[PDB]
Amino acid sequence: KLVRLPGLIDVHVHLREPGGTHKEDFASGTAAALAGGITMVCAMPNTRPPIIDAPALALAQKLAEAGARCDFALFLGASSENAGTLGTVAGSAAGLKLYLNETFSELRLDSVVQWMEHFETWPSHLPIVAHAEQQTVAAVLMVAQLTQRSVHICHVARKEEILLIKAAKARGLPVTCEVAPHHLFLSHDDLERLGPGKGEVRPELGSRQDVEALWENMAVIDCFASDHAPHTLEEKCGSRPPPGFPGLETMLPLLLTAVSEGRLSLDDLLQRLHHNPRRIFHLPPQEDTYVEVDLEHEWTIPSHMPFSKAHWTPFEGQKVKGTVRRVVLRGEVAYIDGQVLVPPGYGQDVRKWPQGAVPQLPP
Amino acid sequence: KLVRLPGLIDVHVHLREPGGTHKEDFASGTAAALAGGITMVCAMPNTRPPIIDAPALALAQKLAEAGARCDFALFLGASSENAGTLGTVAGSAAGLKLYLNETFSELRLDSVVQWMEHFETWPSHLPIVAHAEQQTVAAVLMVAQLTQRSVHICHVARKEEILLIKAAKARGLPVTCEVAPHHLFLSHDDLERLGPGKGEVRPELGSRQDVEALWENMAVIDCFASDHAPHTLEEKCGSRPPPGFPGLETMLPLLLTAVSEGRLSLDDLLQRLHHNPRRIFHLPPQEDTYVEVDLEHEWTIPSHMPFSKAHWTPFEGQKVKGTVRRVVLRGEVAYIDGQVLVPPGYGQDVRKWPQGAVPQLPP
Ligand SMILES: O=C(O)c1[nH]c(=O)[nH]c(=O)c1F
Ligand SMILES: O=C(O)c1[nH]c(=O)[nH]c(=O)c1F
Ligand SMILES: [Zn+2]
Ligand SMILES: [Zn+2]
Ligand SMILES: [Zn+2]
Ligand SMILES: [Zn+2]
Ligand SMILES: [Zn+2]
Ligand SMILES: [Zn+2]
Repeated sequence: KLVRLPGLIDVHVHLREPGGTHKEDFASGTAAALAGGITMVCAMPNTRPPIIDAPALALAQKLAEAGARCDFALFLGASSENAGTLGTVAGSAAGLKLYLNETFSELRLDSVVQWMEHFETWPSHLPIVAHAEQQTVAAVLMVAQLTQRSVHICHVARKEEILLIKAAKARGLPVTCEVAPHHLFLSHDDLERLGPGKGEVRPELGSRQDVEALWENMAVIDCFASDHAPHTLEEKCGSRPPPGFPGLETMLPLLLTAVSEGRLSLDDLLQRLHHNPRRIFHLPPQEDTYVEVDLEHEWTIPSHMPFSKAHWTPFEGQKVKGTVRRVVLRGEVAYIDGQVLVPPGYGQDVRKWPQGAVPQLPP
Repeated sequence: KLVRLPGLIDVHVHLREPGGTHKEDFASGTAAALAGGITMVCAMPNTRPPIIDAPALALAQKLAEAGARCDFALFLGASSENAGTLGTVAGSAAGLKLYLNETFSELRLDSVVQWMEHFETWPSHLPIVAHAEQQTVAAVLMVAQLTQRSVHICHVARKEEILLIKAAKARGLPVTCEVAPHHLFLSHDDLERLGPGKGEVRPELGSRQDVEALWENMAVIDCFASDHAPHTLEEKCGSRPPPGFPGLETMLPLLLTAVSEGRLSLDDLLQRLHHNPRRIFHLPPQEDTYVEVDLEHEWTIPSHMPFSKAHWTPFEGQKVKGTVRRVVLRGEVAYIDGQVLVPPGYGQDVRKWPQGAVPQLPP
């Protein structure tokens, strides 16, 4: 017996196009998404060129429309020059992304005052998400309060961070957050196996106590999102390993295994991969869209999953229970048992759908 | 004609006793204070051993009572073990000091949750001050709001920081701050002259734009405080230079020069070296205490000032106008024209005076 799930949403993926297409592109990354039971993705802006102005967004929209196999929305990225310049295109994006820790020069913000300027100028009804680690979580929460609006914290990875967010929620502050599978299923204990290159990710892998704390505070976690961050094995194993793990094809099987073990319920999972992403990012429903999974099938994660161009996975060797058998997207069979059956270009920009615009008060 | 000033207060000094007495001790540091027109100092807890428990505070109190030539209060320091343990001695301290950036292991806090624990456990009516740079200012402000209390930010050194504090004040948040003379009178432009060892300080010297921003936002600055942080020249010029400048003997002459140039008023100076320190730290008046200064005398800062054991100064070569001529402390001549005339042990712990206890609601 298969279980029918709604179309799942991953609000944090790096699809590398334009400019890093040896690592992934829209066509390969969305194939990976479909194989992982994901029917809608939100793509991050740290491409080359980065999506930090209207022309770069226009290019990205066309590349995505031509290459995506599932539906999508594209983030804009905050820079040190673009506050106050994104108003005309803001509503067409998934949201605004702030890189508040390590990143490349084009997306670096040198001062908290620049964070404030973005919070003040970005339209108040549209999402803002932040890469914010450790004390940076508290700092960006302060900026959000000074500017009287909400913020969403990406990939919470530490006991310190989830407890801070928990305290903020207890005070009624408008903050939401997401957690990535590697911060729930890997830890320092895995670094010996992974090695120093493969093991590089930001936020870094946590201690057993960090992992435990995330599970214990599941009530505080609004969304799961992969932070799919593909790089090739050559890059990961080289002299300057870039941070990041591929994760679209492994996320749902890992979480289904946890459901099967009673670590969280099926509903807990669907709140975090469907309902909460929809409501935080104002993402529209997908008509005639669903995922069929087999919860009984036991398998071992191989050295690489079929679709991502990363061609490696840090979860190699983990035993899982649960598999995606079929995906239907807008009334077409998109995936069955290892075969993707919708072409590049089948996917659409959900922000262009009437039901995908974020509601706002008139001027 | 001399101008009579009230007894000035420096709320941020490192007097190095116990454990670093080759750099300074209570007797030498308070001699330096008196020579700088300061009659009351608040001493930081990063001594060896650090002042992080009741026994260390008891030792420090006796060393200060025996060695101090001016009056004083002693900070307690926050550690990763002492939250919830300082209640019985808290009221006897100047306040609680949090080192939120670089420091030695005993005072290191590894998580924002530890900051929260201190804000929750330290008595709500007593001062908390923080070494908090750049985004750490925003982070500690968030913790203060979550716990519904005030915080004082030490040595604000950057445009970024003073503008964040300005924004917080505009929102009615209970935050105050201090600025050190080196962040008003030195900048990157001075690093060539100082060299990489002498130039080491935390917070680091700022750009011309940082310095300009502090002056332009003088209204945001509640206090001046030296961050007197003495180290010997051997240490500063060695292979592992410790951060810090001596500053007690140079602070007032630098600021008097600025007053003479119309950069701030005499009142602006006295708010920041007398009234605001009193009211933020609940420090008592000193009876029969005053400082006489000569505002006309032009001199050049030498390679070392007479009293601090640091025996060097980063202000060497600067031209100043204004000199301390006489200090009277509690009815005794304490300093005249280069001679200290009160012995070690003349100074008293102001928190033991009836008028020096911080008022609180009964239990
Ligand atoms: O794009 C990436 O590879 C990347 N990888 C990471 O591990 N963290 C990031 O914040 C990121 F932007
Ligand atoms: O004690 C010191 O020397 C010291 N020196 C600095 O330059 N900054 C500090 O925060 C500090 F504690
Ligand atoms: Zn990130
Ligand atoms: Zn995210
Ligand atoms: Zn990411
Ligand atoms: Zn400091
Ligand atoms: Zn201070
Ligand atoms: Zn200090």
